Amino acid sequence: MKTDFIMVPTAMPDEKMINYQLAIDGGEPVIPKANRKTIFPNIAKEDLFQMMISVQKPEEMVVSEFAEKYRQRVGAPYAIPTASGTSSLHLALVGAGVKAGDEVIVPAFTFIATAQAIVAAKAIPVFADIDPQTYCLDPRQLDKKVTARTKAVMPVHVHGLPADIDALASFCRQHQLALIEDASHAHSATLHGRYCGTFGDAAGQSLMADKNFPLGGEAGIAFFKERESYDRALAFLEESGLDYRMSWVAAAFGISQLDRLDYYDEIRQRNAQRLIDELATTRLFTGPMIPAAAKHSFNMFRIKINTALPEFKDIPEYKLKLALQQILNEEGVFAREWQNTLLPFHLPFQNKKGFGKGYPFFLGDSQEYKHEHFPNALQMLRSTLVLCRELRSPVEYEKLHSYIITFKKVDKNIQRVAEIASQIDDVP
Amino acid sequence: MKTDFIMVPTAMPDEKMINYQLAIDGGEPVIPKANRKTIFPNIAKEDLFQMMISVQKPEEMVVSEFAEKYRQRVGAPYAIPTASGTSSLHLALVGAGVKAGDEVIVPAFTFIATAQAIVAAKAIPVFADIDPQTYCLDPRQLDKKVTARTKAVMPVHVHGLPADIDALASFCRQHQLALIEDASHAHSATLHGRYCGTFGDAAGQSLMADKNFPLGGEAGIAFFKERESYDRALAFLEESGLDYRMSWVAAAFGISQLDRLDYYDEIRQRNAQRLIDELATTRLFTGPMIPAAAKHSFNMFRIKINTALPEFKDIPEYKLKLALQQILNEEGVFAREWQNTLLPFHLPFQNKKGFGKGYPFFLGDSQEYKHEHFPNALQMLRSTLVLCRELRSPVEYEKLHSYIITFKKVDKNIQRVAEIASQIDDVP
Amino acid sequence: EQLFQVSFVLARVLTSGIIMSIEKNENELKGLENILKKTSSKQYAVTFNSISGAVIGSLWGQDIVYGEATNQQSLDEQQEKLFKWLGIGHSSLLPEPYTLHAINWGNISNLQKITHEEAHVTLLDFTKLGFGPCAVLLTNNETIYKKSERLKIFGAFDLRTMWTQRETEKEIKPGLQFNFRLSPLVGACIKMALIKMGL
Amino acid sequence: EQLFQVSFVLARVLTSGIIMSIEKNENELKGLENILKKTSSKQYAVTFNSISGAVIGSLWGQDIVYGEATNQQSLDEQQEKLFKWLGIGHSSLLPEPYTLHAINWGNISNLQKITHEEAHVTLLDFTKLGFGPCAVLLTNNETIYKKSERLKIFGAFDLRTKEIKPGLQFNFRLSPLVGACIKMALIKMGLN
Ligand SMILES: Cc1ncc(COP(=O)(O)O)c(CN[C@@H](CCC(=O)O)C(=O)O)c1O
Ligand SMILES: Cc1ncc(COP(=O)(O)O)c(CN[C@@H](CCC(=O)O)C(=O)O)c1O
Repeated sequence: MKTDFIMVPTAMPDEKMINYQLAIDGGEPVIPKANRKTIFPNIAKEDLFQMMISVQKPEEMVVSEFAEKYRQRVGAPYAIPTASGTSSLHLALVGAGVKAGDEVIVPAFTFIATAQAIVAAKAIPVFADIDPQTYCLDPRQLDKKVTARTKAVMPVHVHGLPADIDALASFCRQHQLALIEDASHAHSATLHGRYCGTFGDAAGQSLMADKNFPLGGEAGIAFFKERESYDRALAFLEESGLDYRMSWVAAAFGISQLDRLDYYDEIRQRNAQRLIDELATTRLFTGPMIPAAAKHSFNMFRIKINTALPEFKDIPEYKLKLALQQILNEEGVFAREWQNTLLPFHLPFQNKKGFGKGYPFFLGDSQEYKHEHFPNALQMLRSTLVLCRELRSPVEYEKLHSYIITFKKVDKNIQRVAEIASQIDDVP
Repeated sequence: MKTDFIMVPTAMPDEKMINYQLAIDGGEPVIPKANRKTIFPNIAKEDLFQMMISVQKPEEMVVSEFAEKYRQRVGAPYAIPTASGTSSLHLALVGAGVKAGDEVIVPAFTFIATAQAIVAAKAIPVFADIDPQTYCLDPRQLDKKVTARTKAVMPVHVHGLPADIDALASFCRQHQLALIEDASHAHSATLHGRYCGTFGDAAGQSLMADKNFPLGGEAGIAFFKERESYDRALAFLEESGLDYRMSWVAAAFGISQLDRLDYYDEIRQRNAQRLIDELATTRLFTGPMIPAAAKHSFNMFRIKINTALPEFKDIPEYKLKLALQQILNEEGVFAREWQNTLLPFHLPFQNKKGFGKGYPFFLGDSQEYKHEHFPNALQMLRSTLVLCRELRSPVEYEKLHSYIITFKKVDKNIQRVAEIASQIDDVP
Repeated sequence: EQLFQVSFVLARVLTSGIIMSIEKNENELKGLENILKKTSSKQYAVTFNSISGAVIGSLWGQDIVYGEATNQQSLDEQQEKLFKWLGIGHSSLLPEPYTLHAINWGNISNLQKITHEEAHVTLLDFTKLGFGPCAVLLTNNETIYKKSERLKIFGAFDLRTMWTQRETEKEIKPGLQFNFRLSPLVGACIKMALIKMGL
Repeated sequence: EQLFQVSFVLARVLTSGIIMSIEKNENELKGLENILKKTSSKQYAVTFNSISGAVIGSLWGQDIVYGEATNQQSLDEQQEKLFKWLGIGHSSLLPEPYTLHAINWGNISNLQKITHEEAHVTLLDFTKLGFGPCAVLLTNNETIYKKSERLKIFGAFDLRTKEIKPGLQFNFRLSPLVGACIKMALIKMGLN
């Protein structure tokens, strides 16, 4: 049979490997090549059996069963299950009262789908810079972006860290704006013990198979605070003629996965917290900042490089990033970038075609976006590393400690990092 | 959904718990109540899918597929799949040429099935003492046990440790005796790099769901060195009218499990080896001895209590055993006896009913055994404890380390062990 | 239809993780017994992983052991061999030891009529259902029940003793024993087959 | 053995672990497309997780965008509503933008006769097979193909690494598990 089962267990890494030669310079890697696969999602016998249960029921029952079960967990008053996160964000925006020609303030750093949902709602994305520590929509930059045309603010709980709901909701009440969460990374993430997705007037959430809480392929869910918004969303589906329905196959995988989510979440939480604590003792690395009130879901784990170390004098930050990416990858830790370009500079928001002929961008005053407008976002991109599947997967202790050894090993070789970074060619 | 899925992960135990109060005296246990379940077998998605493959095939083809596949791994030239390990040993004995009235030399310490297979073959078990370190059939005896009626010697690879094949085979050649292995715990156990079950003229092996390599319920397999012995076993089945056939359902589970055996085996080997090393540092406990040529399967992990420590002066060994059993159980380590009585003193070999009217026992001598004859086996029973499920399951590091801390905790409280042991009431 | 139902049961039991005959909370075999007791109106049931086991249980349960005789008029070639292996002779003047019914997919539905009979020992063979060798002994005779369980290694009384720490049957002495314990997975498949076919 | 066949495929794909549309080594969607390309005589196929996706692809692929018009004389209420949402008017002077076939268990076996037309764009709606919303666009027009893929976030263009410009985009990516069921149905019902 074709299976993804990993036949080689991760051996406990020797702590002496902190003292080893770097793998980029012909040394032994911390993680052997045979131990570099991580399986995700965690597909268990329960998931297979669940399919045999759900296949016997009407497809609509399976979908509504899932929607109801997950809604009760999240604690949202109302929920609509959808075919995708993107569509759930569309319905969230419309339900909350976003209309054609309205402006929606959204972070410049997020996945394209966040902004494409705004355009689908026939609204104009107004891109804003992010906080340099949380990486979420900066609330301090909302007064600059608000116009008479603004109707909503759309924070993204990016990486799995809650955005600053307290400050954003305060701003929204003052300016009579709707608040729409994108909780696509923030499954099980909490602020003041309440789940992301219940704070805004509405919220969308990807339930794709690459998320901490995965459904069986493509899926999403929209949450609504008030019945009014839920009704308006359903009304829109009736009037628009869009079919945004979830598959029972996807839903069924969700039903079984949801029974084990708390277990997997606990492993994720302990693992990521240990890594943070360990990275804190290094000179070179710092794990993601987490406010006291927040619980991070750790869909992605973003590490700050200390580019201001004296060894790195006169070395561009982006070279340090590239060098560390190469070095870490050779050790077996796949530190890649999640999002290389800010959304204003993706083709759809350069050409601004939309539905065709510039609709709905031409409903409001245009904006020439420049790199100077997003310093914090750009600073992040050139001074940070991201682990995705490493810590999304609830890995075993041996693997977690392998990560720890890797970062500590590299931290012992800061001088050598500087030399490698120096010799990287200029990239215009 | 009815599932055995454990919802609470094992947390890393605090090293300070070595200093904690014993759980039997109201202290916090090393292993919380919620972390005491152990999954076995390791049932995965592959196993469920394998059933859906095998259900479409003729049942006899599935059984044959399994037998063939497992035979090639083991490297036995011929194999017969059976309903049970007990039946496999019966066919192994008959195939190797054991006849009605013959005597078979067998350890007094093994599971009832071993001797009960002998009686099935219409032979008389001749019980012998064990080596005090390997716990296997003692080769130093035998001379005093051999008789004109003696036809075979039946070593058990008990716990998963290989018996002294070199010594026993040498004895078998001198006296023209057959060698029949009971390899029912010795899945993947090797001596000189060769799997248990290839050494004897024949061999039986349990494939029950509680063995390191589990089939889907009750199952077994007999191995034969020569075609003569294989044919004789097949002939006996035809002549006897016994239906000892394997279920395809049990076989199917075997087919899938066999693809993952090496992985689970590796974890077992490392876990067991670490615990041996850790127990070596302790004053009170010692892990199982392993000859240099042998590789233990670690189906069971028998631990030697040092009952000769000064604190235990004038305390019967069985009280030390019972006390440590209670003490460990309260910490969350389910140390227990596997056998309490040697086979000679089980009811079947006291009444000697057999097939009825004392057949086949009345063919041989009186065969009256006393405890004086088995000093090593009785000493073992008085001064050891066994882990079964704990280390049969390929447990995660957190669980392994919980075991280590438990033993180190108890080891730091030897004086309390003595006090508790002394308070236990007298028994036979 | 059939392949799905078999797959479902196996998936269900595998998911539960309870696949050992000797496990606590194993309830598949108990369920199989109950249905067959209900259908037959017999007080006692004993499951086996082989027809041979049910035969031996029926014989030894009536003290038809080595050196004894019974009526072998109705035996096929296989059982005739088994009786010989056990050392049991033939006499036309003696009663038959049991009534045996081979159950298959042809007659599964008519199990009510088959098993509701005057026979004091009924042996049902389920091997031809194609889930693996399986047989069930049904009787009102408590002594046949007890001895049939006793001849199984880790039978009912060994299980009771290994959980309560007290001999559940001292008077019922074991001699030779076998592993005729049935796989829960096999029993579950047979239980489902019964439920889906009327009985 | 419908319940078994569906269960087996789901079990097969779950066992492989390849349940993401965007994963490398995802073969179910290609297999589905290849079958439908053979059954029809069409060079290009695009898979969607909604009939809405196939409709928009056909329209935008022929530059029928906001402000434009086409022939809506054969649309049901739902698609009329979608066209209106896209900002597309009506004219009987123009040809129809596509030909739509709803595939169900009743007519799945006769897909070869259904997909052999003189249609510029063939939309196959598989939603009523009961595996989830699913539609496939079939065409010989490469521009329709390319624009239909570009319209999808993480479409063909995004996966395999300033040509065909994306505007508004949607997640119309189909779940492999759903695709695998439809593929199996097509094979089982005699479409090679
Ligand atoms: C922040 C954000 N918003 C919206 C969406 C849209 O959800 P869909 O279900 O795809 O429609 C995504 C998905 N983008 C990536 C995120 C993956 C990850 O970070 O693990 C994706 O789905 O591949 C997202 O990351
Ligand atoms: C020494 C020995 N020989 C043969 C057998 C085969 O008997 P079957 O049950 O017919 O396969 C067993 C299994 N006896 C125990 C072993 C328990 C264990 O070590 O995990 C049992 O299967 O419960 C055994 O322990």
